[PDB]
Amino acid sequence: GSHHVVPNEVVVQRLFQVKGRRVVRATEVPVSWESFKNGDCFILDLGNNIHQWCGSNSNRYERLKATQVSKGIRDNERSGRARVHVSEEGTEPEAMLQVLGPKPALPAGTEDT
Ligand SMILES: [Ca+2]
Ligand SMILES: [Ca+2]
Ligand SMILES: [Cl-]
Ligand SMILES: [Cl-]
Repeated sequence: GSHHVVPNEVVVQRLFQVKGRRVVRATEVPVSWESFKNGDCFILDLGNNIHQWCGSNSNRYERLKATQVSKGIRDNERSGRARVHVSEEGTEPEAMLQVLGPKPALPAGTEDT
């Protein structure tokens, strides 16, 4: 047509919360800094790139599991064809700030149960 004014679709994005005391679960949550808590880990899946983030008060078990979830998306869902970027509070890649916007101060979240 003569005039193309409708925005194109952008790549699907997902965010997982990686949380637990010793039984650690990955739960899909809304893609927003409001999902983030400094007590847990988060996996921001941007398709060809996956951002693995752990908070300063995340526990060992969560950090281990975050590695498994990112690798698992890459390997089981992307056929190995994706880049994992590991970051932490305050070291987030620009690509993650582009998606989530400027980073606010983050709360601790709920104790793991
Ligand atoms: Ca936690
Ligand atoms: Ca705790
Ligand atoms: Cl056209
Ligand atoms: Cl990177």
